[PDB]
Amino acid sequence: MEETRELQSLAAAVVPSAQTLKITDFSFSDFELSDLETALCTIRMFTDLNLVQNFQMKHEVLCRWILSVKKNYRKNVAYHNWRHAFNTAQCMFAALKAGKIQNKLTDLEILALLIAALSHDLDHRGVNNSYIQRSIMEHHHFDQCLMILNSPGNQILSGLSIEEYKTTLKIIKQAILATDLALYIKRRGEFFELIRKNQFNLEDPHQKELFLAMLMTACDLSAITKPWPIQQRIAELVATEFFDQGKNKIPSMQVGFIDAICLQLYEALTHVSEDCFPLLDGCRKNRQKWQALAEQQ
Ligand SMILES: CCCOc1ccc(S(=O)(=O)N2CCN(C)CC2)cc1-c1nc(CC)cc(=O)[nH]1
Ligand SMILES: [Mg+2]
Ligand SMILES: [Zn+2]
Repeated sequence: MEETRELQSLAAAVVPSAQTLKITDFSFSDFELSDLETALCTIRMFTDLNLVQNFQMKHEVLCRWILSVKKNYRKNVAYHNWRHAFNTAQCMFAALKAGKIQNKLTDLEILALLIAALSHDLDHRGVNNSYIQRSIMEHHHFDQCLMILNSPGNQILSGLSIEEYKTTLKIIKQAILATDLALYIKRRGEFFELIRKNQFNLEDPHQKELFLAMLMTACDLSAITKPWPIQQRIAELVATEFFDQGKNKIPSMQVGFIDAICLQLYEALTHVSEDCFPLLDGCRKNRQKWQALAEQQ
């Protein structure tokens, strides 16, 4: 099988440093990377967050798990595919390291966030696809996540005690549920209102959970923070999924997306951690770019 070959190659490969793979950079891009290379980057993410160590992950199991996750995204979907999931996780890794968020979280929270980031859009069929089995989409994504986590040879949480496991699974679930933008809109007010008054405190369980939710959305949307040539390309992908699947209004829509959803979030995040500023800076630069295009109609 192509996949048995794929596992062997992945399992046998040496994993380059985080620095070599550029995964610490907020401006990271995956366009030039093969599927195998994104798999290596993902291993390095688990490794340098001390997750392989602290939770006793077997190499071939983590490899198998990454390949299962990748396989359960749909290639024919223009934007919501493995590369979007991979990028979300990279942004999580970057925010944890470069953004210095790692120190504010527990190991179990970090484990959950990385798994959630990678898993949060599993089996997405594209924005214009919706079926009736009756945050519905997000429950399906989590279901896929759980299914892969319980599959033979893919159990990367096997090293956790049952108590750690249940705690981790619940964090993973809330984190994936949080990627529902309706949910983010409903909850962000509290977050912003809290930051506004310097009342925001991570030691409070309820606020911790709120922050994990906000962090998920920030990574999820982080293409909007990329260098202009990259953002332009990603916008092209989402435009294809939005309209093609299955006056140019796009620049105006992007400005509206940035204003309504993106700016305040990245603003809020930089307050929590000044080192996350490149996300806010990048988002502001893209607004300027899209706005100018919008002004030319
Ligand atoms: C680039 C072509 C247009 O893209 C958009 C148009 C409108 C809006 S929106 O804020 O008004 N709105 C629409 C209804 N919802 C689903 C919630 C959001 C968002 C985007 C957009 N989304 C993403 C994330 C998938 C990335 C991105 O770059 N742009
Ligand atoms: Mg989603
Ligand atoms: Zn997403």
